[PDB]
Amino acid sequence: SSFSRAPQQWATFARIWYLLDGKMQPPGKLAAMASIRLQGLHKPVYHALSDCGDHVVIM
Amino acid sequence: VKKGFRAAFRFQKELERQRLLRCPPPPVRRSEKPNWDYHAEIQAFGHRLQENFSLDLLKTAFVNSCYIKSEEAKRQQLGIVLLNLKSNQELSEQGTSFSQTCLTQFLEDEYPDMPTEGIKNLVDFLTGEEVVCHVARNLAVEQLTLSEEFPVPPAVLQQTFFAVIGALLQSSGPERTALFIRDFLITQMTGKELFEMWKIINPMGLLVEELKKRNVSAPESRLTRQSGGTTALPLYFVGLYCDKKLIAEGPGETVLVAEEEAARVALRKLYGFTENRRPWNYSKPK
Amino acid sequence: EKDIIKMLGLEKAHTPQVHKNIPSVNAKLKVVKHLIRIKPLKLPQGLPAEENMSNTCLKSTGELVVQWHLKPVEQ
Amino acid sequence: TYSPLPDDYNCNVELALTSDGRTIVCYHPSVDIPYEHTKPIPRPDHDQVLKTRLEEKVEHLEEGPMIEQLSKMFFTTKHRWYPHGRYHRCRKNLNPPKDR
Amino acid sequence: RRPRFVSLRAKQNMIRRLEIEAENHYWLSMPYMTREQERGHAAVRRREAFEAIKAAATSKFPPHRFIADQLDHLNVTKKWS
Amino acid sequence: AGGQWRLQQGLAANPSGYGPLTELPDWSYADGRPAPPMKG
Amino acid sequence: ISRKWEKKNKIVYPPQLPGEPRRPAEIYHCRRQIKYSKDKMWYLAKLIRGMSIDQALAQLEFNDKKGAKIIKEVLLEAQDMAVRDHNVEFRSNLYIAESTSGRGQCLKRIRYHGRGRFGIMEKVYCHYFVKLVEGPPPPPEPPKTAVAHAKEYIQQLRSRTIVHTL
Amino acid sequence: TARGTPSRFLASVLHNGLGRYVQQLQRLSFSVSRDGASSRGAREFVEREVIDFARRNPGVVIYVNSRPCCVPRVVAEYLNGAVREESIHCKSVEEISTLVQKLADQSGLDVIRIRKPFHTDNPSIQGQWHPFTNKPTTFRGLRPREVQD
Amino acid sequence: RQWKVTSEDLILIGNELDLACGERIRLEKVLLVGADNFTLLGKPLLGKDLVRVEATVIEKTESWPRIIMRFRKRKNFKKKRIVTTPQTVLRINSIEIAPCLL
Amino acid sequence: LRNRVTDRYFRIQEVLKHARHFRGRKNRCYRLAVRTVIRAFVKCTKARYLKKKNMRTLWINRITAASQEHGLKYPALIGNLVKCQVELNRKVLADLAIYEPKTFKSLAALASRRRHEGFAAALGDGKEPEGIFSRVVQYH
Ligand SMILES: [Mg+2]
Repeated sequence: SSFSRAPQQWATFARIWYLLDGKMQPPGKLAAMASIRLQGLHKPVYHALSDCGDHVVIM
Repeated sequence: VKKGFRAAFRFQKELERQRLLRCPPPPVRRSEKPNWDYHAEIQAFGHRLQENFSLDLLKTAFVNSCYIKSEEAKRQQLGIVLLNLKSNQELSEQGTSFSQTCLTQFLEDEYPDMPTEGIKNLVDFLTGEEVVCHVARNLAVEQLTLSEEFPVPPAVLQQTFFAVIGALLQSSGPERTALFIRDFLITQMTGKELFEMWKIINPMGLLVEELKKRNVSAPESRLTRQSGGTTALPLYFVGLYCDKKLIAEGPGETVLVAEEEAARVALRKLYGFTENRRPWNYSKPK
Repeated sequence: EKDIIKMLGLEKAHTPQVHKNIPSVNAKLKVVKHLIRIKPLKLPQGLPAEENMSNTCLKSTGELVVQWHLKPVEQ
Repeated sequence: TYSPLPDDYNCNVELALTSDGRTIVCYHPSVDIPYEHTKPIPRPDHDQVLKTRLEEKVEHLEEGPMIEQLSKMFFTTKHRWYPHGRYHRCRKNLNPPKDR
Repeated sequence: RRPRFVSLRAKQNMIRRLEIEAENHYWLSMPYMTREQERGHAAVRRREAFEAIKAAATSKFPPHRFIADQLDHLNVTKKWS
Repeated sequence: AGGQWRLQQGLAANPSGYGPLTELPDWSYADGRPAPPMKG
Repeated sequence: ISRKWEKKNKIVYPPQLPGEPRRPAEIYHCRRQIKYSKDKMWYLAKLIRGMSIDQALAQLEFNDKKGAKIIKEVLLEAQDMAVRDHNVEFRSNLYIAESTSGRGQCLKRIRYHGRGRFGIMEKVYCHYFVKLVEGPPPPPEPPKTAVAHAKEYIQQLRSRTIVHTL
Repeated sequence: TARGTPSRFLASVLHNGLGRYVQQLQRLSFSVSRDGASSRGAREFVEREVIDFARRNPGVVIYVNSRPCCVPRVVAEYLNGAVREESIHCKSVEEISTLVQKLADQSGLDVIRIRKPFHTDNPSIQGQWHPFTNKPTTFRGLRPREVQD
Repeated sequence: RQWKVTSEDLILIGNELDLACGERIRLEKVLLVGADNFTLLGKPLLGKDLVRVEATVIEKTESWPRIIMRFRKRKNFKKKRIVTTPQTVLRINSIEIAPCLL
Repeated sequence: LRNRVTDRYFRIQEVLKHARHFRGRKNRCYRLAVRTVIRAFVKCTKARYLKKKNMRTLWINRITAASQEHGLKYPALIGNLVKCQVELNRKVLADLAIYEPKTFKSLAALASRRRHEGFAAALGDGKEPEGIFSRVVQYH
């Protein structure tokens, strides 16, 4: 992507805030999709030893 | 007291190793160590690099002015015949001048869009004190160098290295020497970015001047991506738009840094120094 | 049942072995039929010849081809 | 009009097959962000006699309050902010290998 | 004992095994030759194979002892002049 | 993955069994001389 | 036995060049076979570690432990030894560089118990080692601040790479 | 082990083999004994093998020093400066001939665990993945549930 | 093994190729070749007249010692073995393709 | 003749050197270190099987992550790339999902396009011809 070494690393391991609307939504389905974002399972660069989790906001 | 000698002998060698760890001896030149032949090690030097060096030219490449002055001082103390050795000053200038004129030619053909100053810095990088000395110490250049102080100063090591090329210049000619520079100095910028070797200040101020020569309107900086702006870990993707056309996009922790990185992204594309550029062709010339 | 597997040369699993369709051989197969897979041998090009010994190949369908060229069909 | 995937976010995938059918060709040019989908950067952020000299605002904080501030500004727990003993501080490699 | 229950794939695995064995019963119902035709059709090869076993079994003997091997041990003290 | 499908296509369930992926020589000289056959 | 600490005052360094900086003075001193526990001596040795020469004496002068007087006597003669033999200008320009206690050669006696039982008690001895360095005591390390914590945490997230891949 | 030993990433010296191949072996020193069964195999290597071996590797300077010793040794020095010393005490000529050949191929780097069986300085050509790679852009770049003007 | 390689990179092979160091070879099996804008797929392999991958042998050396130990409690069962498998290092020199799609 | 062991120091230094990085008395006492170095080596031998198991499971999760970004599931991607005669292992696909996002999207489209062809064939009764990407190259 022709980025410099530091910004390229920073962008890949960045934290992204996600929003969920809990109105008329089962808690488990809300929890299932929030769990993967918290663990970082939605990223191809996911690894347990790397703190690649994201922020989940549920209203 | 247990009778035996093998265990006691083996224990003595182990103690010496520990003593060496506690008190490491000062480094000494490879010549002073046993199993050294000045005439033999310099002949294998050509065969190792697969070149037809000339012994008379190659021997004068490792001789330094500091060594000559120090050697004369030793004989004066002992009252000791005259030495006709020639320094590498004449050869180093020939090697240095040819190397820059050959490196400039290679880069000006691979990257025709790069300005003269940009190519000038890259030649100043490959011929730099760090790159040249790193290559020299892995080609047995420091071992064969006749210096006054050990370890050889990096300034002295750089000057001796171009003397070896200078000797190769007369020995095999410029066509064969051009392969020597390509296979040892060009290979020193494989996984390195453009600005990692050509360090600049204010890339945005340099990006504007490049678009003025090409009659391109000034880019506009706008936020394309954003995450965690209010927190301590923000991410911004600032995009440069020339006439409402995206030319580059760069990330950063803050908007000013992300703006700066976007300019560096644009400059690489203008000079053709992107990461996706085709690798240098090391195949034999046709 | 362990002995009969050794008799038939079926020690290693997932390794094809050819036997004759005769009552004596089938008698041993009727005892360990729950441990083996029985498939008839197919010969689209016929029995292998002396010039085809180095070019034979058994496919999973039971067909023993005598010309294993490793090349896509031009058709 | 048919498209296996929406060609809006990453690139334009164009699947194709060769005449002999022995090679699958994929042409995927990169898509650029439109000018209308961006936001302008927020560049902006008297009778004075005495110059506003640089005044230090380094407030003293104990072990307790300092960690709670750190654990909230980084959304972490208190445990990672405590120091470690000499045994763990000496096992760490100060010259680790580097790749790329 | 703790009860154990059969899941969906457990039945599918058992049915898959049953399909293979039902096909094995088919191929064993069509002998190429009968009992009378088969008899004695391999007596020559079977007899010859066992005679090879006897040959290897009755050929067991100590290996030949050479005089070159004994004299080669004098080389352990070989040195330069 | 895909073992049952390959059997219906006349191929091996394991792609390493037989075919151009496995049977063909893995390398050859730059000049063009064929490589010696692999041990497998 | 080992007596290497006394020989550390006999090493003579080569003369310094005019451009070379001033070399601080090092004084090694010790007292052997002190009738005191090496464990209890450590607390007195731990206390004065890093203190100035005069500050250490003040803390030991009003301490109730027996070894406090012994340590002070060692510091007094080491301060005298520094000026007299180690060429130290100001006797107050010293600080405790190294100060620890070592186990000494201990005797064994029999301690009587009831029911004809007995135990083996040891008359414990210990050593004291002290090193003095000319110059003011080094400033203590300031406690780590939140700015340093933030700088460390961010640097941790900048050094992480994609593992188990290309 | 792995935990108890150091490790390094796969690499070469000055990118050997990129433009031209340079043999990393630089020097071989043999210490054999005229008398002694320990060097019987080593002396036979010097009589017939070292002369032919030196032809194949012209860039390697070979020293054969004959001195009294109980354990013959061979010292190998490489261009990067690493020195590897091995003992040929009581070995056949076949073992010594194959052992010297292995020392010729090595690059001199330490024989420890290698973390990756591959190494590339340009692992990405289409752009390394970032979380915004597969996210569509919205009109005016508005945030979720954000009202403008 | 399938290697996602590009130009001027290194690969480590866990067996001997019986090739002298410095010899240049060609890798016949290529399953996928990609560029910045276009991508070609083999079914399952590309033709040899379409993609040419060439590598160079740069080092032949043995592996670091591997510990192979087995233990069984209360049986006096214990044995340790050390193995050093041979290894080979190849450097990909160039990857060029030919316009033979049509 | 009376024989006594003179090199017993070296017989224990070859076991204590493998315990230098441990914690507690079991890094310098031979009686304790010998029972710990054995388990350290036993685990080292058995860990070679779990490393291969963990690497593949890591690849499966990483592939599944990139499949959802393109609206695909792991069974749909791996299962349908085989039917296109594209034999790519998990290691390459996971590396493609990280460093070659545009190439992985093309493979996602190919799996998605081939997935739809099978649905069309399941609706028909064989009269309709096979899909363009459903043709199988035969090797003889
Ligand atoms: Mg009594």
